[PDB]
Amino acid sequence: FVNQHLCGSHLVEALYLVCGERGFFYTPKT
Amino acid sequence: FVNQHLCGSHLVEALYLVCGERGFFYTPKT
Amino acid sequence: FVNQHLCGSHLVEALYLVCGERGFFYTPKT
Amino acid sequence: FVNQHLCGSHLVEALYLVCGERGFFYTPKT
Amino acid sequence: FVNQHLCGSHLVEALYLVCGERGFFYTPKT
Amino acid sequence: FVNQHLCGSHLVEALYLVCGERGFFYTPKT
Amino acid sequence: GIVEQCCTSICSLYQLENYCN
Amino acid sequence: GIVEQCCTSICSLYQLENYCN
Amino acid sequence: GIVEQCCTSICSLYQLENYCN
Amino acid sequence: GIVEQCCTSICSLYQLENYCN
Amino acid sequence: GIVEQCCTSICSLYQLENYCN
Amino acid sequence: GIVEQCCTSICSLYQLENYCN
Ligand SMILES: [Cl-]
Ligand SMILES: [Cl-]
Ligand SMILES: [Zn+2]
Ligand SMILES: [Zn+2]
Repeated sequence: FVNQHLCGSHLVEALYLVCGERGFFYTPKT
Repeated sequence: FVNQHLCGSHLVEALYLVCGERGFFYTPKT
Repeated sequence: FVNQHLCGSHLVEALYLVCGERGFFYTPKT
Repeated sequence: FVNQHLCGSHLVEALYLVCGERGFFYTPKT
Repeated sequence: FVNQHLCGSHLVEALYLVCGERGFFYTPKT
Repeated sequence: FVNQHLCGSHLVEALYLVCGERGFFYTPKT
Repeated sequence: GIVEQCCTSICSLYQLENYCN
Repeated sequence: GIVEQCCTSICSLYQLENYCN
Repeated sequence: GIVEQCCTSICSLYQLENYCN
Repeated sequence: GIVEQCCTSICSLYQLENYCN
Repeated sequence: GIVEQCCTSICSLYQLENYCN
Repeated sequence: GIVEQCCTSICSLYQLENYCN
């Protein structure tokens, strides 16, 4: 795979891709 | 605001817009 | 909800989210 | 260009790409 | 990673995330 | 149509839009 | 749950706001 | 209309261009 | 317009409703 | 092919990685 | 390549067709 | 957090799995 900058909507789309049915958390303040 | 019909990645996009910096949890069933 | 920067494609996705069936206009020159 | 099959948010994305800075109106039925 | 169900533009988004700077070929049938 | 900056995910979404069934290649290193 | 409801029926942004942090 | 046609059948970018400002 | 309010500056979802038909 | 499989059934990111340059 | 033409610079939809198969 | 690791810096798909439930 690769390392890229993933920000905002794109970061959460990526989380959705990788986690799917497992679910995920997006916690930018943490 | 209007009601939404959101599947897959489109739900995550809505969560992102709704929550912004607060972040969110994506928690599908099983 | 929150205040965020919404630009380009992301701005129109947000308009679609909020307006839906009502429709909307994206008029960046105005 | 090819013909398109576009529902929901994907139509708005196409309008954005097609119109760019000119902007566009999104006008669904009822 | 989880398995994916990806149609249309969503496949291209996955390819983009997976391949990044390496790029990719999008090759649908007929 | 118009000339705009199209980068990353947005560039490949645009390629998908314009090429569709023909397929395309995204080769950023070239 | 919300994920399922939004896709199989409909949901509001208000309902979505419950899933924020 | 266009919104409906693009989703239920097909539409071209040329047709879409009619909705620009 | 919208670009200035929501992109250059920041805006709320309620502000975005300003641009609905 | 991959495009069709991902949409009609399922596919993995590993399978997708085969289409990288 | 494409990045230079369409991202760094700007390009048209017709230019994007250059990258179709 | 994630923003720093993946947006400000860069991260892998495997790193993104860190944020799965
Ligand atoms: Cl961006
Ligand atoms: Cl979809
Ligand atoms: Zn973007
Ligand atoms: Zn979709």
